[PDB]
Amino acid sequence: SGFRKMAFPSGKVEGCMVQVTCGTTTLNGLWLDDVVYCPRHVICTSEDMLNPNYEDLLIRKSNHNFLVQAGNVQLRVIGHSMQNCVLKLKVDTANPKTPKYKFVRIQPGQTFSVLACYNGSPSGVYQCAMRPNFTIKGSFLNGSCGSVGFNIDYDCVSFCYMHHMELPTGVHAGTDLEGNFYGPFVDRQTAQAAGTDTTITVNVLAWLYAAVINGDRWFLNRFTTTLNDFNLVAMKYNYEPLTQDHVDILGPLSAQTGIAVLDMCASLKELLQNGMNGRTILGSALLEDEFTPFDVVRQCSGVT
Amino acid sequence: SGFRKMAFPSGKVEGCMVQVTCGTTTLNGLWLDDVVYCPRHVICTSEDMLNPNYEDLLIRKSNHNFLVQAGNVQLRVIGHSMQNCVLKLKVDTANPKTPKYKFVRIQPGQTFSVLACYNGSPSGVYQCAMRPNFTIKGSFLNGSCGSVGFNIDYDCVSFCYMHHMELPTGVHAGTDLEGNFYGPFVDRQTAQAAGTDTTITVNVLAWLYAAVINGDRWFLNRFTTTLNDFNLVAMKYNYEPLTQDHVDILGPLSAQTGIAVLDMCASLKELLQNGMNGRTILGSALLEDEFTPFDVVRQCSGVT
Ligand SMILES: Cc1noc(COc2cc(Cl)cc(CC(=O)Nc3cnccc3C)c2)n1
Ligand SMILES: Cc1noc(COc2cc(Cl)cc(CC(=O)Nc3cnccc3C)c2)n1
Repeated sequence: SGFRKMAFPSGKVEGCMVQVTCGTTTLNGLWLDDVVYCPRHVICTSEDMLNPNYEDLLIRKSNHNFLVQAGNVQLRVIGHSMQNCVLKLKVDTANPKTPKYKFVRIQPGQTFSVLACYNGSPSGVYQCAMRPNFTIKGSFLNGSCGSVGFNIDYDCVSFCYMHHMELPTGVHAGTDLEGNFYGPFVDRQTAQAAGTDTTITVNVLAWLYAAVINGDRWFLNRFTTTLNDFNLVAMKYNYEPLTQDHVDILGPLSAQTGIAVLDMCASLKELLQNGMNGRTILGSALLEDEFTPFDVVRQCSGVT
Repeated sequence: SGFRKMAFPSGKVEGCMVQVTCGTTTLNGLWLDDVVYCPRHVICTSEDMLNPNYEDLLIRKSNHNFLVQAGNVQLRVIGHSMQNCVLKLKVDTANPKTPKYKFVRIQPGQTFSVLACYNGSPSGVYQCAMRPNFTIKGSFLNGSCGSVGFNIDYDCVSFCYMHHMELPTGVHAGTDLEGNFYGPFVDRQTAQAAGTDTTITVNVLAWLYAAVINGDRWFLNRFTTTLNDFNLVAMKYNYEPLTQDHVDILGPLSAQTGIAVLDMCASLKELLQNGMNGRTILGSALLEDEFTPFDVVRQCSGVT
C-alpha cells in the first residue's frame, strides 16, 4: 500500500542526454541513433528573441557551429535541419545507449516523467501532466531547455515532450519530438496567453479510486448521481466534463474496488460542494488530478 | 521557476537491481561489486514469520539455495552471510555497472529517492523523507522488498535505505545497508508501534522559502517572532522544535530571499494558528515537510 507521484525509472533517458552549444547559448539535446534533437532557439541570442526569423538565423550557421558533447566526448556534426521548433543535428556516431523508442504526441490530461537536465547532465526526475490548456507545471531553470518528458512501455521509451520555454506566468511550454508546440505557444519573447486550465475529472476520479484501494474511505457516502447531474457540478467548479469513455476507462478501477463510477462521482460532487472540511485524501488537502486511471492501475499493481 | 517533489536520476541504481529467490520467496537484491544485498526474510516462509529464528533458518540454507538473477543472467553464489537484517550473497562476478557508492545511515528528517522494484526490475522512482518516527511513507507492494533508497553526490550514490516491511498501519519500515532497522522495528509478523510522528519544522520552513523564491508570497506578513515563542506554537501543533542549528542550516535560503528565518517562522506561526484559509502554497493546501533546505537549494539552483 501507499500512493506517491511516481516517475518512470530515468536510466534509459539519461543515456540519451547530451549538451548542445551554438555560439553563446548552451541547452540539452536528445541523442537517439545518429541524431541529436534540441530546441531551435539554441541558434538565437537574447537580442533576436523578440521576433526571430529562424530560417534566416539557421542560414548563418554551419555543421561546425553546433557543439554537441556527450558527457565528455565531442560529437561530430555532419548534418543540421529544422523540423518545426526543433533542430536535428545528424552526428557521425550512433548513440550506443539508444533504447527502443517512439516519438508520440500525448493528449492533454495524460501524464509523463520529466528528466530535468542542465549542460547535458540529469539533475532530477518528476512526474507531471499535460494540462488541458497544454502547459506543464514542471520545475525548470535557465539551461533546462531540451529536457524531455517520456513514458516507458516495458523496454520502449515514448518521448512525448521537449522543454522549450517558461512563460511569464511561471508555467512551462514545449513541443513534441517533431517540434510541434503543445498549445498555441510560439518560441519567441512575446506576450502569450496560456488559456483557462480546467481540472482533469477522470484523473481526480482515478485518484479517488487509489485512495479507496489505499484505505482512505472517509469521503465515500450513501449517495449516487447521473453523468448529466455530475457534469453540472463539474462545470461550476471548472472540471472537464465526464464522458462515457472516461467511465469505461475507469472500468478496471471500478471492478477492482467494487464501487460504481457514478457512486464515486457523487463522492466527488460532495467533496467539490463541501470541500475536505480539513481532512486529507492520500496525504493531500486538495483534489489531485495528475494521475491517470492507467497510472493508478500501474502503481497499485506494480508494473515494471 | 516551479517546484516539484523531485527524485534523483535512477540510472546508476537500476544497474544494481537483481532478483533474489530463496525457495518459494522472491525479492529484490542490490548488486554492488561481488556482493548482493537483500532483506534476510527471503529465507523465510509465511509459516515461520511469526517468530523466526533467522540464524537457525539460515543454517538450513546453502550457497546453491540462493537464486540471484541479473536481468536474465544467473549469478553464481560463492558465499552467504547475515549482517543484522540483511543477507550478503558473495557472487563470483563483480557488477560491471557498479557506480561509485557509499553506505550511509541517514538522519530522521532527511530525504532520499526510492527506486521501487519488482523481480529485480525497476517500476518507478519517487522522493520521500525518513519520518521523525523512522518510518517512510512510500508506495510499496508484495515483492517490493529489497528496493533501495539513495542520494547522489555528483557521481557517488549513497545508499541509505532498503525496504523490508509494511506495517499494519500502512507505513513502511526498513534498514540501512548494514541491515540495521531505522526505528524500533523487527523483521517479524508481530504487533509493532510506529510511534508518534511529528512534522519536520526545518523542512516546512525550507519549503516556505521555496514558495517565496517561486512567487508564492501571500503568507508573508508584517510580523516577527522569537525561537522560544515559535517553539511554543510548534509543540501545540506536533512540530519538531526549531534549534539554532536549523536556523543556520536555513542561512543560505535566508540570504537568497532576504527574509530572516524568524520572520519566516512568524509566517509559519500564523499559517499554523489560522490555516491556509482555502489558499495554496506551491500547489499544496497543507504544509509540506519532505524537502530539506538542501533539496530546496539544489532544485532552485539546478545542481546536476
Ligand atoms: C534573455 C532571453 N532571451 O529570450 C528570453 C525570453 O524568451 C525565451 C524564448 C524561448 Cl523560445 C525560450 C527561452 C528560454 C526559457 O524560457 N528558459 C527557461 C525555461 N524554463 C524555465 C526557466 C527558463 C529561463 C526564452 N529571455
Ligand atoms: C504472508 C506473510 N508472511 O509474513 C507476513 C507478514 O510479515 C512480514 C514480515 C516481514 Cl520482515 C516482511 C514482510 C513482507 C512485507 O511486508 N512486504 C511488503 C512491503 N511493503 C508493502 C507491501 C508488502 C506486502 C512481511 N505475511
